[PDB]
Amino acid sequence: HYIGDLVQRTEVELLKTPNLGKKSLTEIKDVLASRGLSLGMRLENWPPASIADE
Amino acid sequence: DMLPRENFRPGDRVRGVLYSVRPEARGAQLFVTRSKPEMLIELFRIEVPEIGEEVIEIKAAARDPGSRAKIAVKTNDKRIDPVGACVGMRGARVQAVSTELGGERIDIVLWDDNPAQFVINAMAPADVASIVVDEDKHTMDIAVEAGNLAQAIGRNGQNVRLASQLSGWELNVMTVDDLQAKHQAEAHAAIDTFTKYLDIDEDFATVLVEEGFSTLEELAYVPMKELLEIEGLDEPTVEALRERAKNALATIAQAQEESLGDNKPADDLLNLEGVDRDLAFKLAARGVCTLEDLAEQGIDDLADIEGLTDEKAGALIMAARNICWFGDEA
Amino acid sequence: TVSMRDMLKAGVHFGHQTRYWNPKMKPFIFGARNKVHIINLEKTVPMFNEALAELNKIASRKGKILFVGTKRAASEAVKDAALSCDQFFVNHRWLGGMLTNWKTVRQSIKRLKDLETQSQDGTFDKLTKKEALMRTRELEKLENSLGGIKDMGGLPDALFVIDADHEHIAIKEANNLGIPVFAIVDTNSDPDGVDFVIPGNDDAIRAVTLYLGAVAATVREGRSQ
Amino acid sequence: ARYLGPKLKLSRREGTDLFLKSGVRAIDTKCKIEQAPGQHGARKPRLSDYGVQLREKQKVRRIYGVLERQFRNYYKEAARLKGNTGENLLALLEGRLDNVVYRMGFGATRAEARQLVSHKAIMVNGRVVNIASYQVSPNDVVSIREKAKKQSRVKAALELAEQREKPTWLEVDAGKMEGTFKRKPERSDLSADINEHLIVELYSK
Amino acid sequence: ELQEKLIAVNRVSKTVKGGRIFSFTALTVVGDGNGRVGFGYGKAREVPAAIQKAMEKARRNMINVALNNGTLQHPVKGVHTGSRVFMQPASEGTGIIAGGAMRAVLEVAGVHNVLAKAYGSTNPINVVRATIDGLENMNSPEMVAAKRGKSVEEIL
Repeated sequence: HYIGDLVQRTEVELLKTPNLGKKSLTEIKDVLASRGLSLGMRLENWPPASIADE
Repeated sequence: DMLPRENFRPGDRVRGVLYSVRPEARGAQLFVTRSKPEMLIELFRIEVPEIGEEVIEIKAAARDPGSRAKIAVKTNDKRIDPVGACVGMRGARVQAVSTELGGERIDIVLWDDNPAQFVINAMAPADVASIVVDEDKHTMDIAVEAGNLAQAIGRNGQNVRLASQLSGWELNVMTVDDLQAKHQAEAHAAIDTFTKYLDIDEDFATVLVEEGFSTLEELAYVPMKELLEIEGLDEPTVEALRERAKNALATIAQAQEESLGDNKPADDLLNLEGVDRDLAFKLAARGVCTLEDLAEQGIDDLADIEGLTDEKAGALIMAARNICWFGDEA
Repeated sequence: TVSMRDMLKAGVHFGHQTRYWNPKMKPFIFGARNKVHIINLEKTVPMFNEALAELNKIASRKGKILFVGTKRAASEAVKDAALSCDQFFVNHRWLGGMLTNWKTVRQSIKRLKDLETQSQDGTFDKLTKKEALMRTRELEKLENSLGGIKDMGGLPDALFVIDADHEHIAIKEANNLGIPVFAIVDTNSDPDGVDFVIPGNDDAIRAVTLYLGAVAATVREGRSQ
Repeated sequence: ARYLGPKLKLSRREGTDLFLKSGVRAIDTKCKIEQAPGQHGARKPRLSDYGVQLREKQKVRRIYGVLERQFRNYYKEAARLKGNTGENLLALLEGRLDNVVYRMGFGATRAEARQLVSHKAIMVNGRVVNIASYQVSPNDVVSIREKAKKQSRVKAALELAEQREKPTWLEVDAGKMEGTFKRKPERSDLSADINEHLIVELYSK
Repeated sequence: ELQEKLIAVNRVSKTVKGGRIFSFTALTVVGDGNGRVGFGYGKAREVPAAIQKAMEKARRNMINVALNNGTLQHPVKGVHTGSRVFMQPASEGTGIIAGGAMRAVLEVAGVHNVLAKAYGSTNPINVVRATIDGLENMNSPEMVAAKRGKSVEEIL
C-alpha cells in the first residue's frame, strides 16, 4: 500500500514475479528516474528515524 | 531470517539455531536463523519431558514465525492425552512456547490413525461436517461450515498452509452449502461426456446432454453386473468400449492435429518447459506466437483463457521471462 | 505369497510335544503324530499372509519395525533379516523395560554411541591400558545388547517376534504401549497378548529363516511403495 | 431472626462480593475483600469437601438474608416440587418479596428492601404485604404505596438499580414505582457463580 | 482442560536396622469432565513428590465411560477387593450423592447426578478402583444394540 514497502523490496525480487507487466516495468523505471523510490534500500520494517511515532 | 513483530534492542536474551558458517575477511564469521520450525520443534522438547522420553513423537511441524502455529503430537499406545500431557491443568507448557522467541499462536493439533480423520482432527480449533480427500492429484476439499470457515481459513490461508504442511499432503478449504447442488452438477452438469463414449441417439443425447445422458467414464473397471439389475440387456456394449478405444486413438490423432501440429514455426513457445501443446495453443490464441510474446503478456491478459489459472500463467510468464533474460547462458 | 509346500519343507507344520502344549493353541493345531503336535498349515498360511500384508502396510507409512529373537540358534539370522531391510532388532537378551522404560535406555544408547565415536572417529589412542580395556569391554556389552536399536530414535511402530513364550516380556511391553505385535507362536506358547498370531515352529532353524525372509521382503516392498 | 452485624465481613469470609452494600462505592475500597476476617486472615489453607459445600450454602443464604431453618424449609419445598432441585430452590429464593423489591430497584440493598417491606411501604396487587418471605407469583404487580412514594431513599435505590443490569424476568416503571413479576426466573437469568448443586448435596447428607 | 483431585494421602512405614523409614502414598484421580477417568497411586519420601507421581500415573492409563447426559445409563455394581459399590443413575438436579473417594472419581468423570452407596470396605484406594470398574463395565444403549443385532428403538 505504501511506496516504502516497494523500496523495502529489491527490483530483482519484483522482476521475479509475473504480477508486474512489461509496461509496468517501464512505469517503474519512470518512477525510479526521480530516485525517490526503488533505489535498493533496506528499512527496519516501516519507519525511519525521521518517520518517528510522534 | 529474523522473527515477525518481536522487535527489541541490546540486552535482550534469545536462543537461535546456527548452521551457516560463511568465511569473511580477516577470519571467518557465522550467522543465525532463529525463525524456522526446528527451533520451535525442540522448544516443546525442552519443556514437555514426555517428548524426550519417546512418549509423544512429532509427526510434522507447521508454524508461522510472527503469526499462528500448529504442530503434531501423537502418543504410541500409552493411552495418554496428547495435548493433555503438554497442558493438563492451566497448560503452562503452551503459553510459554507461544511467547518464547516470538509471540506465535501455537495450536497443538493431535493426530488419529485413519487418513480421513488424519485431517478431520487437524481442523482444530474448529469443527468438521465431513471431508473430501482426493487420493490422486494435489487437491483437497475441507467440508465444514461458513461459521468455522473463517477460523479454518484464517487470513492469508495460514491455517490451510499449516494444516496441509502438518498433514504432509495437500489441504484446500471449500463450502458445503451447495452439497445438494454440486452432487447433481457432478452427476448432472459433469454428465456431458457419455455420447462420445457409448454410442447413443440425438433424443437420448438431447434429453441427456444439457442434463447428462448415462454411460460410464471408464466405468467398465467398476462392476457392471449391478447394471444388469436394471432393465434391458447390455451384452454387446463391451465391444462398443473397444470402439471407444478406437475413438481414443482418433482422439490421439486429434491430439496431434491441433493446428496441423502447432504449424511449424515459433518452436520457442512449444519447447517451453511446463507447457503442453494444448496450453501453448491456448496461450498463442491471444495473438502471441513466440516465447517472448508470451513473456510480454501478463497474468491478467492470460487470465482470459479459462484453461490457464493465475498461478499457472504467472509461472509460465516467469519461465518465459527467465528464458528471455538468461538466454545468453545455456 | 509364501507357499504351503515350502513351509512343509522347512518344517513349519512340526510343533512341540503334546505334554508341553497350550490349550489356547487348540484351534491352530491339526493333529498329533508320534506324540508331537502338528500345526494346521491350512489355518496358518492365510494368517501369515495377512500378517505380511499388515507389515507391508506399516512399512509404507514409514513404520519402524523391531525384530526380536533371543533363542541363540536364530540370533545370527534375525540380525541378517533386520539388516537386509535396514530395520532394527534385538538378537540378544531383551532388556527388561526396553520400550516401556525407553527414556532410561535412550541414555544407554547415547552412551554406546559416544563410546563408538571415541573408538572410531577420534583416532586419539593413548589411553591407560586397563582403562582402555574396560572401555572396550563396555562397548562390546553395549553393542551386544543395543546394536540393532541404536538408530531407532523413538519407539517402534510394530514388533515382529520369533517366539511368544520366550519373549513374553517384550510382548507384554508392546501391549502396555499398544505397539502391534507379529509373533510366531508354537503350540506351547500363549497367543493372547499377540495381535497378529502366526502359528508355526519357533525352534527349527530353516523354518525361522523362512519366516524372517518373507517378512523382510514385505518390509522392503512397503519401503519401495 | 436477622443478621445485624458487619456485612462486609461476611463477604470477605465468602471470598466474593455478596452485594450487601449499595454499590455507590466499590467493595475493594471499603474493605480487604480478598483477605478473610479476623486475626488469621492472610493464612488461607485449602478447605475440605464438606467445608466447601458449607461455605457455598452460607454464601447463598447470606446473599438473600435467610436464616437456617427457613433455608432448610425452602430446600425441602424445592425437593418436593417437580424439576431440578437446586434450580427450584433458587427460584423460591428469588420469589421472596424483599428480593423482588431489590431486583426492581426500590431498595439499594436487599436489607433495605426487607426493611421497606416490613414498614408497610410495599403492596402486592394493591394489598399491603408486610412479610419479606412472601413468595411473589407470576403476573403479580408489586408497588410502593402512596405514603412511601415520597421517600428519597427509594429514588436513590432506583438510580442505583439503573446503573446495575436490569433482570429480564421483571418489568419495572420508575415513575409509577410499580413492577410486574412477569415469570419465575430461569437458571440462566441468575448468577453463574452460585453452585446450587453443592448446596443440594449438603442437605442430602 | 483435565481436572485432577487428590483423594487421599497416607503415611506408610518400613522398619529397618536403625528404626522406621517413613514414606507417603498419594491417591489421585483425573478426568476431562466427560467419559475419560483415571486414578493414579504414587509413592515417595515427601508428600508433594508422591502426589506428582500419582498425578503422572493417573494421566496415563485413563479409561472411557459411556455417559447418558450428566448421569449413568443404568444401575451398576462394581467390586474390587473389600470395597463393593452400587451406583444408580439419577434425575438432573439431584447431584452426586456418594461418599468419600467414590465421590471424587465421579466428579472428575463428569457425572453430575448419581445415587451411590459403598458397601463393604471403604478403603479409598480399593473403593475408587471399584468405582472405576463399575463405570467401565457400564454399557450404553447403542453398544447393547450393536451387541444384540438390533436398532436402538427395538431396545428402547
